[PDB]
Amino acid sequence: XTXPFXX
Amino acid sequence: SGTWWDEHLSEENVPFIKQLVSDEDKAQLASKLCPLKDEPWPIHPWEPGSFRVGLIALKLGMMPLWTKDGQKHVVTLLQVQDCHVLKYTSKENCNGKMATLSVGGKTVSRFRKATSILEFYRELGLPPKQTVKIFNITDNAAIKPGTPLYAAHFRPGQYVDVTAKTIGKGFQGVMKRWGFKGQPATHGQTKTHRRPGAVATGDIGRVWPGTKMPGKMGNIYRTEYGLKVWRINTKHNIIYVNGSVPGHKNCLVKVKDSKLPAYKDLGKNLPFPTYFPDGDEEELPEDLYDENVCQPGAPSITFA
Amino acid sequence: RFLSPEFIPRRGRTDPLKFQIERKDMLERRKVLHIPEFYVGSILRVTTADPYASGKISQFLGICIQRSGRGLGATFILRNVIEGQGVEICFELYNPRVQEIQVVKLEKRLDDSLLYLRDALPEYSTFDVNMKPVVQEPNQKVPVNELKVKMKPKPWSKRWERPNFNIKGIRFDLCLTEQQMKEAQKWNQPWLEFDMMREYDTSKIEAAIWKEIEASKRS
Amino acid sequence: NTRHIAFSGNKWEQKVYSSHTGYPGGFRQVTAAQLHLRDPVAIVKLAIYGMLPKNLHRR
Amino acid sequence: AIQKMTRVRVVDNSALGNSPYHRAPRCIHVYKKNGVGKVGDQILLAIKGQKKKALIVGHCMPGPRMTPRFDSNNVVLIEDNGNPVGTRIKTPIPTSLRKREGEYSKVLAIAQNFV
Amino acid sequence: ISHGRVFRRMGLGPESRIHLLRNLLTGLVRHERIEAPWARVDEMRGYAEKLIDYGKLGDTNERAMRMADFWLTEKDLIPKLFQVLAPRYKDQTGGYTRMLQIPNRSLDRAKMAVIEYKGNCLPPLPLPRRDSHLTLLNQLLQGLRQDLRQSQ
Amino acid sequence: AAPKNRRTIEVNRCRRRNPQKLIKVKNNIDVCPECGHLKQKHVLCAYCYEKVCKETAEIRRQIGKQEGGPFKAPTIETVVLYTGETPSEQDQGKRIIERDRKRPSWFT
RNA sequence: CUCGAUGUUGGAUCAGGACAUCCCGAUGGUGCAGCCGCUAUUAAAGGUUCGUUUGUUCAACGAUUAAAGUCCUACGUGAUCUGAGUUCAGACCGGAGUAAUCCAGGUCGGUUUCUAUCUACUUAUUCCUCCCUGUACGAAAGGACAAGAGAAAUAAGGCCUACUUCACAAAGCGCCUUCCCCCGUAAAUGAUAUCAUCUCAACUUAGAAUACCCACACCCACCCAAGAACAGGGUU
Ligand SMILES: CCN(CC)CCS(=O)(=O)[C@@H]1CCN2C(=O)c3coc(n3)CC(=O)C[C@H](O)/C=C(C)/C=C/CNC(=O)/C=C/[C@@H](C)[C@@H](C(C)C)OC(=O)[C@@H]12
Ligand SMILES: [Mg+2]
Ligand SMILES: [Mg+2]
Ligand SMILES: [Mg+2]
Ligand SMILES: [Mg+2]
Ligand SMILES: [Mg+2]
Ligand SMILES: [Mg+2]
Ligand SMILES: [Mg+2]
Ligand SMILES: [Mg+2]
Ligand SMILES: [Mg+2]
Ligand SMILES: [Mg+2]
Ligand SMILES: [Mg+2]
Ligand SMILES: [Mg+2]
Ligand SMILES: [Mg+2]
Ligand SMILES: [Mg+2]
Ligand SMILES: [Mg+2]
Ligand SMILES: [Mg+2]
Ligand SMILES: [Mg+2]
Ligand SMILES: [Mg+2]
Ligand SMILES: [Mg+2]
Ligand SMILES: [Mg+2]
Ligand SMILES: [Mg+2]
Ligand SMILES: [Mg+2]
Ligand SMILES: [Zn+2]
Repeated sequence: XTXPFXX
Repeated sequence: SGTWWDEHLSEENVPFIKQLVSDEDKAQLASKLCPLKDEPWPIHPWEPGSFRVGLIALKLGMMPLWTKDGQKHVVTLLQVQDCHVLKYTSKENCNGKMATLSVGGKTVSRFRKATSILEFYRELGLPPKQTVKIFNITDNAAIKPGTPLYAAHFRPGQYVDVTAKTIGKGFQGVMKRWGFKGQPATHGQTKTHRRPGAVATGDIGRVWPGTKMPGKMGNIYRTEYGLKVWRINTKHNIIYVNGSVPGHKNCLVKVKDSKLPAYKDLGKNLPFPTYFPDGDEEELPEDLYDENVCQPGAPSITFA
Repeated sequence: RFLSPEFIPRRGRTDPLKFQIERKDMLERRKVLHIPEFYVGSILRVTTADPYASGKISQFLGICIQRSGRGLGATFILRNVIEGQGVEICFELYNPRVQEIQVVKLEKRLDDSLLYLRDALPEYSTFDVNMKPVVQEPNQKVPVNELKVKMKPKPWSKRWERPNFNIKGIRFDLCLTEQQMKEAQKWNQPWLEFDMMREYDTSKIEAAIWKEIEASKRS
Repeated sequence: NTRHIAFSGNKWEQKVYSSHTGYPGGFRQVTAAQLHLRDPVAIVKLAIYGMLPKNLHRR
Repeated sequence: AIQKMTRVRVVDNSALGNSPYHRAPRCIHVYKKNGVGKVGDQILLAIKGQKKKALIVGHCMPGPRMTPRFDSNNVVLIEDNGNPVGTRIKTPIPTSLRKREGEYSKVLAIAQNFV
Repeated sequence: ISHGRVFRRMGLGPESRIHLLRNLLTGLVRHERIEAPWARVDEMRGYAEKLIDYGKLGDTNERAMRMADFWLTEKDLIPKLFQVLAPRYKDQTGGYTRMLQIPNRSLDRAKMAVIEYKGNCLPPLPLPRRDSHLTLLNQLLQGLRQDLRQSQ
Repeated sequence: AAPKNRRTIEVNRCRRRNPQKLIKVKNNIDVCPECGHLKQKHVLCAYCYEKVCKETAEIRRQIGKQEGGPFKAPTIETVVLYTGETPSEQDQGKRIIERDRKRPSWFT
């Protein structure tokens, strides 16, 4: 859920 | 079990052994100083295309040198302590392009060696030596074993090549080894400052042999070519060589006439064998220079 | 007696034969060139044979900041401010293109190295070329001028206030604050001078050097 | 007398023996003429090494 | 030594040179394969919103041993083909500039002091 | 990488290492014997030799007094030093301390060594005594030695 | 990082049994003539060192209880004395300490 | 094929390769007098700048250079790095829509994990200065190419006597050394085809080696300019 992995 | 000599003898006997072996090896050197009284091999004059056996020396350090024009040249001092020949080989016996000789270097303890080489040095007549390096040579320059190689084997105005082992840095990084730019410091570089970064591509799926990456650097036989002689001093058996040379101080180095196309044919004015001080009508000076070197004790230069 | 700071070798290890050879060479040169005794903080005038100049000779007077190097490559630094601009030279005292040395004045400063004269006021290094030699008696002690020096504001190059330099000519009581000196004494490392394995005893080798100098001189 | 061997045609010029040392740029081809001049045995050696089967008994 | 983006002080007496301006002279190019600039090397210098060629008299790095070092850098203006702008330079300059007098004859002529 | 470095890294800094070996020397000077890890005593041996060399100067030398004050923390052993140990080695110039390797520590299995000022009071150590002159090889050696002496 | 295949017992066995991982058998032991126990060449006999240390520690206890507290280190040499011995003219001026035992075969 | 996860743009480091050559090399033609240029053949050994705003690749601009080449490598490379764009959760503006909310519209901000199990791997060029030379060439103007000498930059390999960062030593900003060519064409004689014709007719011409390493159970322990350990050198 945060761009990412896993921002 | 395996042991050493110092243990199975007494303190009153150790100095006896020391002085005895020192006297013995020094007497061997004094006996082999003069080869002409022995049986020398046939001597031949210089010819075009021929070669000369080099020698090996001991680096002391560096020094400055000034020319007549006042410009500077840094210079290494190479010393030759004993540097005796060890053996001779024939072209068809060694199966090589060219005949070969062997030259020894630094005299060391006869105790820290192997039985085979000890027997070899005994039957040869000389003490042991640190390094025994090989010199390619034509047959006309055949030199007998047990012959000392003095510093007069070379002269000023001469070009030369020198081989030796480099400084040992151990396992070093890709940067100091190969000279990569590295990665910046700030701007968010996370644990990547001196890394090599990429290694190869993605489709290649492997790393090419001969790729640059961290490893042991130094401690290898590297050679420098085209150096030049500025001064020879005979009583100390030291020679000057321009610029610099590989290796640490007090290292053994190999020296040979320069092989370059421009510096190959000049071998007529020089002794085709080594320099034999005995038997000559005259004895050379202590030191001798190139004509374009300001000699100490001479007046300061003054142009016009 | 007095020995030069370049006959003595460096702490590093090597064969004393190298030192002996370079020593006898520089002494064969000393037989010609006089190198009048001097120290740091002495004012020296030097004449050198330069290939390009009016008469191909170059004169230069300056205060000695330091004597560096060993052997034939030994040098001394000179400094002088002329026309409001500060020049410095590094002279090799065994080069043959130098014609002769002269000591206009012989002094010793509290600081063994005087590189802080860069940041010091120009008037301290302002020495005229036309000043004649201050004749000194042939056998007397060395005059030590116990003085202190004013300096440019803080924007320096070397950060002289630290204690590793162990220098005293500067006047930081005026040049900075009690707080800044207390902050600078942070780096105080007494174990440097209290340690006893790092220093280099010289008596042996300097005695040998005296011996060899006397021998080569009388020979 | 592997030195005194003869091909059929212009093989000395057209045929190429190629090998990669392993390093980048180490791909090198040599005509049979060059390969004969440098080693008169290698031609027949390679021919036999090819005719032979590819098992461990080949060596 | 002298390279890109170095505050230099013009030494000769020139209106363009010693005219006060809210930005100091700054070297933005050196006419060598590398970015460093040693004595006797042409460079390019920005003054008062324009740019002109110049020749650096002395740098504050230690070069050769007895070659002089200057506590501050120095440079003199010059036209494209060696016509100096300033009339004279009362400050000292290195003697190593008259080695190339074949090109800087007028720059050496307009000088007074030498070191 | 290091080439020619004579010192070795011991604690959490130069101050820390000189303090450590200072405590070692202060404990060694009074008992004139001490066991400790090999490297520490190895480097401290030179410190002790230099320390007694500067104690030879006597109690008058302000330099040596300040040095001993720094190096010794108990402040009761420097007079002992000047008045006992310098007179003890007034004749000798070197070989002030004997250093001998011993078995490892019990639990840590670290190599240890005992260091001891020569000419102590407490009992001696079981030093390694060289083989007797009466042995076969020593007797043959003495035989040809006396033979050479007779010849010359 | 993470493995991808369970390493086989035979390869693990080759790894952990190669001579590099094995222990060195050392031919560097001999008997001490005094005690009769075995010792490394360059190392001292542990038995002899232990007995010497015990004696040193007991005489240290004695000199400590004699001095009676810290900061009492004298500025003179000191000498031990065992039962059945008299101080010598040489060590009269030197401090003396008494001990309840007899002179062994090795200590002077 | 891969959605029980194949991690993007540009940039940094490292670069491997193709040649459809930007430079340097050798040739043919020219509407090539010469310096300048255009085109075509061969040549991939070597190299192919620094900055201003922009996330930028590109582009514009400034100064240069012999040159500032095109492309492939998972739009090479994020278990090596950055996250400035794009951009989840917040918010402002313009517009759409009643509203929720939306806009390849903008704008500020917004956590980039891994201890390596296996494969693989880990020691010579170029510019410039001088004679050629104001020469040939060229009405003049302009203006060389060859050969030679010198001084430099780059890349590689080494060194501490200067100097510097420094101090028993390590390093550069400092010092020393660096040697071979490349094939496309232009020429002789001469037959098929009796002249001629450079020859896929026989033939004649312009056409890599060298150097480096090299022996061996003394070897507990100690020292080392040798080294993570093992190893290597010394202990006279
Ligand atoms: C402008 C887009 N940006 C900023 C918003 C996103 C950067 S991105 O491209 O890496 C992101 C993840 C993969 N996406 C693809 O479009 C894509 C193309 O091919 C593939 N994916 C296949 C793979 O990449 C295989 C791999 O196994 C897939 C991974 C590791 C995906 C992990 C989960 N990521 C998401 O669910 C992302 C959802 C949003 C953010 C979308 C939209 C914004 C376009 O971004 C992507 O999926 C994006
Ligand atoms: Mg960096
Ligand atoms: Mg992080
Ligand atoms: Mg970091
Ligand atoms: Mg500075
Ligand atoms: Mg403007
Ligand atoms: Mg620790
Ligand atoms: Mg899966
Ligand atoms: Mg996965
Ligand atoms: Mg092509
Ligand atoms: Mg071309
Ligand atoms: Mg990609
Ligand atoms: Mg990309
Ligand atoms: Mg990857
Ligand atoms: Mg990326
Ligand atoms: Mg970002
Ligand atoms: Mg953004
Ligand atoms: Mg949009
Ligand atoms: Mg990461
Ligand atoms: Mg890793
Ligand atoms: Mg550099
Ligand atoms: Mg015909
Ligand atoms: Mg014809
Ligand atoms: Zn025992």
